[PDB]
Amino acid sequence: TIKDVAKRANVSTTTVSHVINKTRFVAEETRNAVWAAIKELHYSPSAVARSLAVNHTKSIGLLATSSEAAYFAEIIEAVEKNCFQKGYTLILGNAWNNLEKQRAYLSMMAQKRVDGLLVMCSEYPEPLLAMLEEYRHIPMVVMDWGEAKADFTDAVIDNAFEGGYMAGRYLIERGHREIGVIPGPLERNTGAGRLAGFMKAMEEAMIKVPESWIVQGDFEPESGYRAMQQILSQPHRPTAVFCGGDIMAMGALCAADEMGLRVPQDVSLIGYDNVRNARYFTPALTTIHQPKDSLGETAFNMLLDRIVNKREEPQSIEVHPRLIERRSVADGPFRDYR
Amino acid sequence: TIKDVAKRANVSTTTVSHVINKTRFVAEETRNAVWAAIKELHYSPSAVARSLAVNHTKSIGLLATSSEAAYFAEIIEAVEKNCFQKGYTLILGNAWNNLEKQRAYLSMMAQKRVDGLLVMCSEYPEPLLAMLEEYRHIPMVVMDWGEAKADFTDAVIDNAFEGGYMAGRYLIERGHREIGVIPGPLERNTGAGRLAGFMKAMEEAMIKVPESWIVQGDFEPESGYRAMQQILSQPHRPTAVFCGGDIMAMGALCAADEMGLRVPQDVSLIGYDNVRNARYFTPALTTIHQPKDSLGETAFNMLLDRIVNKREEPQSIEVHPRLIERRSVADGPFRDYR
DNA sequence: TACGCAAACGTTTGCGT
DNA sequence: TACGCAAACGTTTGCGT
Ligand code: HPA
Ligand code: HPA
Repeated sequence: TIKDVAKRANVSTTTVSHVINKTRFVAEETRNAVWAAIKELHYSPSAVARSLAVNHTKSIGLLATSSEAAYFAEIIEAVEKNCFQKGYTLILGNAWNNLEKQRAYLSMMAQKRVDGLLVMCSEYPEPLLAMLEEYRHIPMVVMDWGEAKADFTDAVIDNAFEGGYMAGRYLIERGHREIGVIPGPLERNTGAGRLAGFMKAMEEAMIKVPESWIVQGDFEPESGYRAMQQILSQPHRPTAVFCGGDIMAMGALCAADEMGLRVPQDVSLIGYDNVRNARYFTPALTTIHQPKDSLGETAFNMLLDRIVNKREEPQSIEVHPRLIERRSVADGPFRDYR
Repeated sequence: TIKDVAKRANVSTTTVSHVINKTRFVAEETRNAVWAAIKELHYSPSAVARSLAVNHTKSIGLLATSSEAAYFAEIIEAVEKNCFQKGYTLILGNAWNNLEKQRAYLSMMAQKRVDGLLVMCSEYPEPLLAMLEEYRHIPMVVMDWGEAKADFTDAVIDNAFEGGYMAGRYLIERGHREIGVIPGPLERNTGAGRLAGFMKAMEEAMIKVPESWIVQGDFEPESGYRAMQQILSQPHRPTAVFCGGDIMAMGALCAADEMGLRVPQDVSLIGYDNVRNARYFTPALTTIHQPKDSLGETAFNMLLDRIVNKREEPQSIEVHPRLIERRSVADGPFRDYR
């Protein structure tokens, strides 16, 4: 079809191309003629013809886990902004933590020759680490590890541990000593790492967490619902709960409410993520904020770099969580004794 | 690179191609040889070379509005599933209701030669209708109109009006006569249409909605927060509120709570959307359910059809909302008198 | 000066044999 | 029998003039 434009304007295709991309000087008249032809013919240059020739698609691949979840959804929306801004195209892919699904999306991606790869798989068993290596040739950044588990990718790190410790500390400082915890999947950074940060703050404080006070969640509201229940559904119960993700938290608030428990009056709750509408939880949620956008933009950035500046050496940038006081926590019995 | 495989296996490229796509019979040995070469060379066939030749990218474009919002997020996640299943690729694009952004994504898309287009723009001013027409050549379905506003696309319709009427009715039947409403943007189907369905149910019931009881929202929790406030922040106040979107609802619950109002005891609330975690609102939200996935799959389907079966004539499938009783509503003063 | 030539990018697929 | 030939898809870009 570029050929069709050329001839309407009676110039070579080279000419047409150049005008379209301002890639060399073209007489005004010539330039107009082309634009004109371009207009009538209603011409849309093919990006595929072009990618074929130039060797880059100017499109990037996001190999995610899931995309509905607030946490995720929030990141992803940031990532798209960045692509758009730098004229990249976003191919969103959810592998649902399924290897097969993951090998699949992976290959489609390479086939579609994405300039780079954004990775958000949540859990990294060896097999997955393995596959990934198989594509080291395609530049990519992992956005969800706590440390850098490989030398063949960039990593943006969140300090999940330090956020976890921040949480316990707060409780402690608010007069609390009988606490529970509903962590997310241990096979995840945001799961294992937050918990550990949190557990450290406890040991330092000589506070012990009775195993009946720790209940595993899966980051979904139902999981929070069940745990909260299980925790409060017991003889002796904590006065405060550390909940590993705001959504699970929302589920824990529901249950308390359902058992007719008062928050924070009867139980204090601290979440983690500071999702866009945690302030609208009832009550407004006190939580740990994760810099979602910085998280996004930052990764998009390392990628671009490796892409354009052809970096070769793995890099890794840290990001920092931070406390956000809202109204789900109340002073504990030991407040005054400090 | 296909050339490199050919020669390692000492067969023509045609051969290589055929084996790769099982497109004609190939001797076993030959077939193996190729696979072998394919393996060592670590070959990834280029989809772009292929798309160039075959004339279709096997990738689809979602021109959305925003993607964080629960409602949206939910749809989109469904759409991806479908693409994946039928081996399509999803290019997610958010135009944020901005024309420029929209003309932009639109063109990038055509350039990338997407097989079809999924449209979710929320608001359709003429200019936008205009642009869209300019691409009638690319098959597309609009997933967010109440009726079919053009003859050059497929439309999947939700019966937003009938859901709105369902809502009012319920209130009415629960003993309510003093009701308020926080609608979403009138420039939208889910805004205008829900409200109107709702207003019809009222007129039929000879219930009048004092303009001070109707407050515009924008589908965001803050908007619900403000409206609820404004409504209850008044001398005389309704006993029940119809809130146009679950998220805005969540914001309305917060405020009530903040003014120390009891739900549903002091005020009853009915939402709309039945978002994945409306059951975890506190209290569990009574709302109107929108068939999000059917919504997604269904559109993906008309698209595919038009794509493959080369349909040419516009089509339109309706979908149906439905009531979901949870615990945010309570009997009204007129219950017994019916 | 301001532009055109033709090879090249990586596959597919209608004829042949 | 089981496979190879060469044109074609739609751009880009190094030489020339
Ligand atoms: O894996 C996760 N899923 C959902 N929300 C989350 N917030 C932190 N980690 C996660
Ligand atoms: O436009 C909308 N935005 C967000 N949520 C919604 N739910 C229905 N319509 C909408």
